[PDB]
Amino acid sequence: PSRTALSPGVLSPTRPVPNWIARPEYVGKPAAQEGSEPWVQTPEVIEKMRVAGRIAAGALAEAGKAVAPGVTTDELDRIAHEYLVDNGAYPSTLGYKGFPKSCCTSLNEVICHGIPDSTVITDGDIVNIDVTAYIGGVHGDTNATFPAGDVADEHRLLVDRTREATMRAINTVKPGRALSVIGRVIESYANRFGYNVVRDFTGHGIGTTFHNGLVVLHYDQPAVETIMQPGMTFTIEPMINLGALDYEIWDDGWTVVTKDRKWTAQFEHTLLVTDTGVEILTCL
Ligand SMILES: O=C(O)c1ccc(-c2ccccc2Cl)o1
Ligand SMILES: O=C(O)c1ccc(-c2ccccc2Cl)o1
Ligand SMILES: [Mn+2]
Ligand SMILES: [Mn+2]
Repeated sequence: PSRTALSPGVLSPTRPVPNWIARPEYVGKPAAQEGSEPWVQTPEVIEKMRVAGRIAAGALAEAGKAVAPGVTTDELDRIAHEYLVDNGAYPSTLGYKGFPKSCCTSLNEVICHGIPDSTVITDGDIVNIDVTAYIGGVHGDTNATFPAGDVADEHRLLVDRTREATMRAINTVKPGRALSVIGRVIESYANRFGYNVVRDFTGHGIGTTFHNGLVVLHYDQPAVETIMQPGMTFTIEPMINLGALDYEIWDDGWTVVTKDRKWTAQFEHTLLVTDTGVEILTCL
């Protein structure tokens, strides 16, 4: 057997960031200034996104190394937060639309936007950690689902196959191809196993802003005409459900859970379209 349905815990105090680490403009505001930015980035922007992406990838891998039964999701946030701040990066989620922590930690039936807190990870859990770094005036965004202890076969396979769906979609990225191929490839692969790809959350353009108005769907919709062009930067980040897509949001206003409490998994990279293919910006 795996654990029972989760419930919310208590948050630790807000974690401080030294003042010399520049804040994104939305910290201390209720909304963000984003959604109308260009989709192709300039070379200077891309070079700063490589640095933000590598720092985000390091924070994700250090917090993912700590996933084990007995560890709290708050402890993963401490690790991610400190890694970012020691690298002179601001954690982009902290204060984004009022989100209270430096990463999102989404176990088991939590689709996304789980809030690090007193929740204890236990054997059989799958733990998505999602971290974004703002440094050099740009963002870098990555997430991965990590197993805790011995995970049941149905949940292990969901994680491995989500990871594979994400990588197969990244390996389609090429100038001249339709953006819609990413969702065609993810949903065709998911559907081989009878999984359902979440539709109401998507990937996005990213650059000087977190969510720049470019939308990357992870389901099949070939009517989108957007073409991948050199210098475009965006995420591929499918959330894949064992059960139905219906979902609810907890009273905290953030945590998104499957209504049937069946488990879900997600992986994410920030990508650059190159002249030949793709470059993953969120690698170690
Ligand atoms: O794009 C992401 O990878 C992501 C993870 C969390 C969020 C997010 C979206 C909307 C409101 C707040 C938050 Cl933290 O966005
Ligand atoms: O373990 C690996 O080698 C592997 C393949 C894909 C990923 C991964 C890591 C971080 C975020 C996204 C993805 Cl797809 O990690
Ligand atoms: Mn993310
Ligand atoms: Mn993202």
